[PDB]
Amino acid sequence: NRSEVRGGGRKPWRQKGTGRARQGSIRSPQWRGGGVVFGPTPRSYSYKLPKKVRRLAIKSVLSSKVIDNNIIVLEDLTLDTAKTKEMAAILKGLSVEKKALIVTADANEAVALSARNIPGVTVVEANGINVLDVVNHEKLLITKAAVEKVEEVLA
Amino acid sequence: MQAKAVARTVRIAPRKARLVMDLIRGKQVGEAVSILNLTPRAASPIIEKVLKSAIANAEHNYEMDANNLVISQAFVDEGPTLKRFRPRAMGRASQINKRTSHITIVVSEK
Amino acid sequence: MYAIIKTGGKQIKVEEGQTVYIEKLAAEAGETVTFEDVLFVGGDNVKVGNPTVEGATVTAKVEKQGRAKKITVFRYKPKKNVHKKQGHRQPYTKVTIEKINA
Amino acid sequence: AVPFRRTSKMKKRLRRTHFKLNVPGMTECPSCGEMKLSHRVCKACGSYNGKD
Amino acid sequence: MKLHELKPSEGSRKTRNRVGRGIGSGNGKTAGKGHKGQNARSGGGVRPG
Amino acid sequence: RTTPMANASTIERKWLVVDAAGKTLGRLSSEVAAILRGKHKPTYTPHVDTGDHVIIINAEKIELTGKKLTDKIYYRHTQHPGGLKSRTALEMRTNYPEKMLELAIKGMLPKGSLGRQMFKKLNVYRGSEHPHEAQKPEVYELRG
Amino acid sequence: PRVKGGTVTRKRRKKVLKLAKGYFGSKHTLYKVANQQVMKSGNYAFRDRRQKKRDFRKLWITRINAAARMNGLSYSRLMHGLKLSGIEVNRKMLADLAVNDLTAFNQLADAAKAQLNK
RNA sequence: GACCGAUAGUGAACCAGUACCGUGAGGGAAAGGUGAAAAGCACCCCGGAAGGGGAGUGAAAGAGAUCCUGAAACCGUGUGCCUACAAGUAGUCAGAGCCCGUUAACGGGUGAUGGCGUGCCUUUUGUAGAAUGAACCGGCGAGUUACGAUCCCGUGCAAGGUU
RNA sequence: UAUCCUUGGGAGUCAGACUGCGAGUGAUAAGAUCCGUAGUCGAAAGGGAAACAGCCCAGACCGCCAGCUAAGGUCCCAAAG
RNA sequence: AACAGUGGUAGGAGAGCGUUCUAAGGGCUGUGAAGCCAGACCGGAAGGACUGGUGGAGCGCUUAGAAGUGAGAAUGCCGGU
Ligand SMILES: [K+]
Ligand SMILES: [K+]
Ligand SMILES: [K+]
Ligand SMILES: [K+]
Ligand SMILES: [K+]
Ligand SMILES: [Mg+2]
Ligand SMILES: [Mg+2]
Ligand SMILES: [Mg+2]
Ligand SMILES: [Mg+2]
Ligand SMILES: [Mg+2]
Ligand SMILES: [Mg+2]
Ligand SMILES: [Mg+2]
Ligand SMILES: [Mg+2]
Ligand SMILES: [Mg+2]
Ligand SMILES: [Mg+2]
Ligand SMILES: [Mg+2]
Ligand SMILES: [Mg+2]
Ligand SMILES: [Mg+2]
Ligand SMILES: [Mg+2]
Ligand SMILES: [Mg+2]
Ligand SMILES: [Mg+2]
Ligand SMILES: [Zn+2]
Repeated sequence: NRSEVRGGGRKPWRQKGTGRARQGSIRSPQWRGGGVVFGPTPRSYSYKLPKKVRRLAIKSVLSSKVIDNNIIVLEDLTLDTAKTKEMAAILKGLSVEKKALIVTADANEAVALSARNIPGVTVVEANGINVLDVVNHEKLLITKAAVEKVEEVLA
Repeated sequence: MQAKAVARTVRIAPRKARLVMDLIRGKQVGEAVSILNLTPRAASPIIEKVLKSAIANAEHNYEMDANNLVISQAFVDEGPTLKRFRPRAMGRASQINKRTSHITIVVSEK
Repeated sequence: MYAIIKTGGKQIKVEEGQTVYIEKLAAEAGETVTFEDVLFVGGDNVKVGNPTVEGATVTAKVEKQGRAKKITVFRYKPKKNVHKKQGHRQPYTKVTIEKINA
Repeated sequence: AVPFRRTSKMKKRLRRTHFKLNVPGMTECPSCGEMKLSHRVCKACGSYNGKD
Repeated sequence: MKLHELKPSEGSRKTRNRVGRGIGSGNGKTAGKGHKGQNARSGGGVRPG
Repeated sequence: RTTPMANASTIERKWLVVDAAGKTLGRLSSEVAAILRGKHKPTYTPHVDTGDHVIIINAEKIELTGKKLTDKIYYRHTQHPGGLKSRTALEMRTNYPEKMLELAIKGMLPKGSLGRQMFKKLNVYRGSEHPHEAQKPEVYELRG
Repeated sequence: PRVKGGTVTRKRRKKVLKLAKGYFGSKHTLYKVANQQVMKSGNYAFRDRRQKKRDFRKLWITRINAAARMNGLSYSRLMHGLKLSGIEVNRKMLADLAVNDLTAFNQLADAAKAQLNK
């Protein structure tokens, strides 16, 4: 703003007599180079919904997955070694074409590394599931162990 | 078939150059030269050199006959201005425009 | 032979084969329209309606249902910050006069 | 006094009609064939009244 | 719901009013503050009560 | 749309003679002005000169009622200070009969370009004879 | 995010200048005077679309009167005669007859004349 | 980075706290873009040179050094219509004639002549106003954000609601 | 005939002008000044009063080369005796 | 469908156009993007297309979101003329 712009202290010219418009500073907002009137200032955009609305949101989104037959439940998901080739083969086996969210019960290092590099394939712990992730990814590959952990919290 | 010559950014005000350009526009090239030689204006020699350049281009690059040529187009466009400042009374300064011209001559057979 | 017929809110002098633009009729392109309100018949045998010529009619063919060239209505009031801009395209029915049944 | 209103492009052009040059009063020099100004000695060949 | 087919609940959101953006908006020029006097000035108006 | 408009191609102009003898200045003038403007023609068109040529004879014999002969004053100003000149109706009719008739009619015509053009079709003459034999002018009687 | 002036300003002003084609001097060249004239033309065009309907009626009446007086009737009496005879031909059509088919007009005029002499 | 993109963003994208201004403290700018690659126009012609016209390079020179794009003001050249008896807020409605041929439309350009008609804005009881503001064009230039209060609306739960 | 009242959210307004009528101040002056009362203007374009915010007629959503009227008019300008 | 209504300053209320950025879908583009320049096209308005010329690499569309979001006036600032 006009206070922060370099310079601009003195009055550009005397108030009367010159025939110019009266001015107070060369950094007034109507001057080229001058301060901005209003404009962006650093602020946070975050706000919080009531807990029950949070739970209702995530439940709504999960139940919607079930209505569209985009919920794939696995007996378990265990990779022998971190290998993107292995993970890509698994997804093709399950007919996973577009994006997919993989939800494991606990931190599964082998799965996280195998899926990290594939575009549109996200890996998440049961704790980490969230509305935006589920809505964004078309398919939801959750493990049986992970389903119970999610149910444990929400139910 | 046209032959063109251009003197760009000649230090001569376009208004002044145009006064002379109007004398030769449309004239036969032989007559035009005699009009420039006998018109006592600053632009005359400048425009004459451009006209002679055009004639040379017509003769050399296009094998046209210099005696059959006519000035089919002749105009002066404004070039960039050199801006200068003359000191006046009471500390005031006044602008001076040292104007330039783009002088173009196109000759062709009649 | 020509006739003066009232159609729209207006009167038109018509001859057979003439193409006339009139106010929009409830009629599809190609359909045959009849004008029952004939006020006057000219040419050789001159019928004068009072107000209409009894029994006379003019049949004609709907050529096109269209809208006229657009006019932009713009009105303002000086010094009172009052502007109003409004487009208009008046519907019309293009008709070709087939027969004047006097 | 200062201009009360700017001059239009039309009024400017109408004024400058008479602001014109004339073609010079030329006549061929019968000696050398160059064009000189009538009644002036020929610059090119130096001739006048048929004398150099 | 789809990220490309989001719809807010009807009447849950309204567009802000931007004053001083031309005559046709209805808050052009004086931006709703009438003409002159203390109430029309920037940071104008008297203290509460 | 449809309303036909006269134009220079369509117009045919008659020549009419009007005898001023015994006629009232203003009442003759108003009817002559109608003829000059073409109001008597069903093809009258406002932006074209559709009127006929009028010849006025015996201008010197125009009449005025009341005391207008002595009291009606024709003013003009020369655009010089105190340059207001005047003439009585008597003097005008005696010495400028054509001017008197022309003034009355010119005042009753439109004032702009076409109105001045219409006036060019008027011809006012002092005596009973006019030089326009060749135009074959018809006698025109005033309609009251 | 910052919104630059961009191309919106030039587009809007060009539209107005295009509407000002054929205006004298600056009025077809400079936006402000062009904009004023285009606005002024709007008011004039509205006014004259309503004046058109008076000018043509005025023209028709003048023509009918001329043609009527060729049948020894003033316009006043002719129109009264037609009303008494129940003739609903309007002045646009009467004027058309007067100009294009004078014999037809005389027939209507004679009808009026009959009613007046009654 | 739901920050700026060369009048923006640092005063300073560039030899900027420089140039310039001031005795001094101090104030304080303007100014980015050839091409992928200099392959940066050998040679010829006019010219003292500048600047051109060819020829070559290149995809392009109408990319040739203030070298991407190149708007408006403004300045010109050519001409389809009109213009030297005319009183003009310059247009609008009517309208021949002449000249064109489109996003194909009850088309385009010009406009003899007729009717009507005293700019825009601000401020005023009232302004064409001889009251104020604007030479013109372009860009920039003014109810925003934070935190509280209250009301309407939407949603969740409800004698509970919420961290 | 279709307004009215309560509650709540947001205002702007506190320079008014003239015309008719009833009064004051003035000189039974003022386009003066101050009230009452109605209207128009303000914030109202159109028609008439030559031009003419306030007077007469009358309230513009928009198109029409249709018709009937208001005030005011109908010899010419300029529609209509 | 019927009926009725639709002048407007201060001001209140509603519905929209357009600009920059983000998300998600779906596209366009060296067979030529944005910008610029024309045109006699389209919509009730803000406005939107189509075609051709220039340009030489980025840009729309749909839904939603966020704003340095719209200029003709400030003896406005700067540049050009
Ligand atoms: K006030
Ligand atoms: K730039
Ligand atoms: K400006
Ligand atoms: K007011
Ligand atoms: K192209
Ligand atoms: Mg400071
Ligand atoms: Mg000194
Ligand atoms: Mg308002
Ligand atoms: Mg103010
Ligand atoms: Mg801007
Ligand atoms: Mg900067
Ligand atoms: Mg490039
Ligand atoms: Mg005052
Ligand atoms: Mg003031
Ligand atoms: Mg001034
Ligand atoms: Mg008073
Ligand atoms: Mg007013
Ligand atoms: Mg109304
Ligand atoms: Mg009547
Ligand atoms: Mg009359
Ligand atoms: Mg802004
Ligand atoms: Zn010699």
